[PDB]
Amino acid sequence: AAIAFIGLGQMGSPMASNLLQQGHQLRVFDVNAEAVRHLVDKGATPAANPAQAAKDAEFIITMLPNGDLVRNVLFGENGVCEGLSTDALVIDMSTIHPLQTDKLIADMQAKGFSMMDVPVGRTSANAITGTLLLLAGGTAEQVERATPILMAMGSELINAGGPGMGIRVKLINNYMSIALNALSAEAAVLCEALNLPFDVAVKVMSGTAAGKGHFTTSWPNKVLSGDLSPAFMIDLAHKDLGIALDVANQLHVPMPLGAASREVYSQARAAGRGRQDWSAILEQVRVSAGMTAKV
Amino acid sequence: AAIAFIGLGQMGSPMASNLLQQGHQLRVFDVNAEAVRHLVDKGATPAANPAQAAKDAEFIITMLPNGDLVRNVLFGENGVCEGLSTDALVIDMSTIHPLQTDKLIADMQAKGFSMMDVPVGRTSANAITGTLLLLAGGTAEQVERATPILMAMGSELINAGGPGMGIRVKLINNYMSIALNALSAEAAVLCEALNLPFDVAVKVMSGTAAGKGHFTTSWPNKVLSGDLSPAFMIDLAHKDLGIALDVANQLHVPMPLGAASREVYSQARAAGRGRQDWSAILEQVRVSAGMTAKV
Amino acid sequence: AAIAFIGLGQMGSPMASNLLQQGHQLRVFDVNAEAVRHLVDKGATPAANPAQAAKDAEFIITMLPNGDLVRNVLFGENGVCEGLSTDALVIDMSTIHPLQTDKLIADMQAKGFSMMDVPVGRTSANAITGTLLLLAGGTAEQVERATPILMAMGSELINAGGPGMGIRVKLINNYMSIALNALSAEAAVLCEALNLPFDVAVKVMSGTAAGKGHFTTSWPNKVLSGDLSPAFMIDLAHKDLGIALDVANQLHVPMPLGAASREVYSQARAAGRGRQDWSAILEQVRVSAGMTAK
Amino acid sequence: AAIAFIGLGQMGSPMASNLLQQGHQLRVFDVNAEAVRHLVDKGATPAANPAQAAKDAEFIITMLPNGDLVRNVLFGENGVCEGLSTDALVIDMSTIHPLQTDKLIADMQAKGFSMMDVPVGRTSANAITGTLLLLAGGTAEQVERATPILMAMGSELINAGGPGMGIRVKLINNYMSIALNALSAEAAVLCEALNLPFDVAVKVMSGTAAGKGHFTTSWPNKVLSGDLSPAFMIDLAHKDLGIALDVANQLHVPMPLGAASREVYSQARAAGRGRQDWSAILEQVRVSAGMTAKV
Repeated sequence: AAIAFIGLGQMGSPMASNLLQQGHQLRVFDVNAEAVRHLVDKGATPAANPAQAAKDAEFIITMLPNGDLVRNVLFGENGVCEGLSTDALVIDMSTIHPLQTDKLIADMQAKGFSMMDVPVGRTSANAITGTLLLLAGGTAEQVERATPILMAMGSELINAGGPGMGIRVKLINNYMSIALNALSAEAAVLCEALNLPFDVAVKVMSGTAAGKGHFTTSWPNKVLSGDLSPAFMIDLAHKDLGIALDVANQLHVPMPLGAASREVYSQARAAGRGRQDWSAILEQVRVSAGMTAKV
Repeated sequence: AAIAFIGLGQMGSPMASNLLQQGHQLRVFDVNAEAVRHLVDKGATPAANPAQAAKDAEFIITMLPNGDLVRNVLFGENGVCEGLSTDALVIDMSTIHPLQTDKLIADMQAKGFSMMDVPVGRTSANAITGTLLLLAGGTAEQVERATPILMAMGSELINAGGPGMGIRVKLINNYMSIALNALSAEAAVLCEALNLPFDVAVKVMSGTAAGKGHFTTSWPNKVLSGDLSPAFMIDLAHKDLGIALDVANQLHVPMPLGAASREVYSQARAAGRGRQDWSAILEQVRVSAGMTAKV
Repeated sequence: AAIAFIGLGQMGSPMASNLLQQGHQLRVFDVNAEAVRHLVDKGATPAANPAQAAKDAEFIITMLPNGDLVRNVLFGENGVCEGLSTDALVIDMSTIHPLQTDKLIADMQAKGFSMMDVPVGRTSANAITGTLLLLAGGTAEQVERATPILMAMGSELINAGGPGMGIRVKLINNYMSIALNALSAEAAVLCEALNLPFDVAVKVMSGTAAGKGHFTTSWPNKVLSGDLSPAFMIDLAHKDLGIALDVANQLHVPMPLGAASREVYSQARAAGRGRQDWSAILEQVRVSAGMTAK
Repeated sequence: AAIAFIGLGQMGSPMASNLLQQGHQLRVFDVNAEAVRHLVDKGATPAANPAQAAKDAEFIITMLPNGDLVRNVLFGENGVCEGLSTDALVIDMSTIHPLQTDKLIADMQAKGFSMMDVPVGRTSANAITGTLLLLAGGTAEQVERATPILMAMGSELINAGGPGMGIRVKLINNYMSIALNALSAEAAVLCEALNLPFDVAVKVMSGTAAGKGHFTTSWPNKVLSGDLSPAFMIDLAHKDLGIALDVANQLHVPMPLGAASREVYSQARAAGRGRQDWSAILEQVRVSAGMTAKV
């Protein structure tokens, strides 16, 4: 197919490279002329701007650092919209604000253009080997049309379930992993301060929610089944957090996420949940967010 | 064997019950006379106080709510120490402050008595079926001697690798799981606010550090190998957290752990780590705790 | 003077109203037709868009909700720049991102136009009576030129000392007051949970840094003089926070700012500051922010 | 008067010294022999233990680091209670847990002894000059009886309004001042990172709640009068916090208290308070603590 590829960064370059290997004709653009030259050496045609990249393209892929740059490439001076056919499909593979993705898709549809969000999981090493995780937003029809192109860049495609759902699931995933890293560090540094070999902690945690997560362990048969009868009471969880923070403060291990988490359990106790299962923290956060209680 | 069991609460009662089933002779004590009566009906001998429970016992188990109650049962009026043989082994299976465990073990050794820490993972349902996770502190010799008794109450034993290491690994495990629950709730409620079905997010997160944890995914070949060359740069992780918090604040989903986590990544960027792998957050927290940089 | 006023919200409407009262000729624009009509009834000339508002104006005031809207009104379709004289002075009185203010001022200077930041302190009640606090950014020349106009809308002018310094001081002020409100609430609710009448706590706190602030009490003769010898050691402050959080957690009073503050003191103790004066927390935060130690 | 003084630390030594200057006869005790020697040189009589210090004393003052040490000095081996007259008055000037103060006062009353809590504000420099703030707990009768003694050590007495109210107001004061210091540092460092001279910020803040506090400015005529009609809406305050956090994160100034504060305003918005006065944050925190809404 005729493809325009805008954004030849650490992810974009290997993604574009895999499309060339699968026999697509690429017109490429990036602000960095050396990055363009590298794709031209692999068989891409250079374009002077996004509009020229888009001219006669069936698929327009953007892979850019943020939503302001995506908007500028699509709607700015010499933007994709100046070169775009109404039969073409724009695929934004960028990680940007989901409400910016919604507004770009709406603004494209107002001009008779089709756009879908397919951000990716895994890092540039996986981009090189075409083993990215494709988080495919867009309509079922758009995902079906894009899939042959997308499978050149990734090895696994997840149906995110609609326009803007790809960037939403990417954002939930990255929010959880990035925050989890800071909490993981607190546990590991407290472990070191207590002179406990980390491998012993990892062995224990690999067998509990500590290492496996709550989503598929503690939650399914309790809060997610509407059952808050306790396996492990909020009062006990709150007590154990207080012990961890007592130790951390005696050993000068700063634990901001632990300190914040205890005040969440304290709010749950103030709301009368002390004898509920620890999975009831999900319902407490829903109520704090103004949502209707499910249990 | 001849066993004393002190503490017949939601965990202790079924633990004591399993020891009776395996043919041990138990002398039991608790402040609740009905809890004692229930074990006496199953063939336990009652004790008037901990000293009487301990008399002629080879193994003395405590399962109590906190370190002050363990100290009072061991060292107080009619305490275990008044009835204890120097050949006997005290096993505290309580979840208490680890520096309190160390001081109890030291105070016992000063009187020529042997004591180890074997707190347990999993909840009272597992206590009933003898499927607790045994977190065995103590010397190699103590863990070897206690193992046949402990396997009556649990189905898996982890050798924590020394006196006080059992209570340490229990505290690290519970700190991590209890705080993780609060973070998991933030991610799940943001997911709901963005109209993304939870199961779709869990399917994606099950394949990344979000669902699998950093301990065995992102950390081993980076920070834990002394390599902070980036797979995923701190600058990008910090930017994505900012987007998550922007969305949460627009949708009034309070995310205190996320908000705290972004200020940790901000401090990492201030310390010059913006171009390092996200696993460098472990080193940042070590430095914040006054530890010497490893990388 | 000939003034354009863009933004007739809860602050903008009474500010524009005070300029009319002091005899200025105003050309007004807002997207809300009722807000424009209210100013027209007081003697303003309506303009169809920002460009037309700016035409023949000596001073162009913007009072808008955020920096994206200020940029759109200045640089967008029918924007101020299409009607602006190089002799005119643009005054943004909005509370927006300070780095956006810097970029707007620079973008205006690149087109030969003059722009200054004069955000305002105090509320719409003060906007009605012309008793706002004027937080005047801009060059000394711009502040001098604007002052006669600004004194129609405010009763007190602070010269913030340069382009972008007005929005900076407004942001520092509001950051501190808005966050302080959340901490004040934690202290007041813990007070109630301990069955202590609030008036007793306020009487005590009015005599200490609790009620008077650290900026002019504990800091000047210690950290701000480069003296970290202790009047009140970080170790003691950290211990007392632990007691407060123990009580709050027993009484189920959630104290997230207190919980966060103890982990800041914990980091100071990790950095070897436990025997330093509590004012050394400022130096700890500077180091955490990557600044050169004092 | 005949006074026993137990605790000759950085605060206790100068407090005892001022009682000597005002012509009282002191029996002093501390485990630190250098501190005792210094007071003996100023005319104090040394005592071997608290019981001997208390013998024939009308007033017994304790100034100790924590509630366990106060309990040990009053009720332990050779404790004050062994030397105490029922006509004497015990004054604990320590900063300890208020529920420990309550239990000490109750335990003393059970033995027919009278005890009040009079902790102090201001630092050791003020202790030297007798210019401490006296935070007088106790009954009206106890405060009246103690006042002549207390005015030797402090220049201002506040009647806290009952037994245990002195330690409560000391804890509220120190909680607020100690946490405020950390918030003050965030504002001052953000100021420096923006290249704004700090003196300009202090001049502005001295005229607003930023420098004067909310307790006597924004609160009295709004939330404390049951009026949540907005002078400054929660929505606007929340927006401005988001701008401050955006700037802090771009300039890598870590602002954990600011980050936490924005999630409190976010919870207020979730509870429907966005168009309420910012003083409604007090009501939000009361509701989060399980208290009945007032307004």
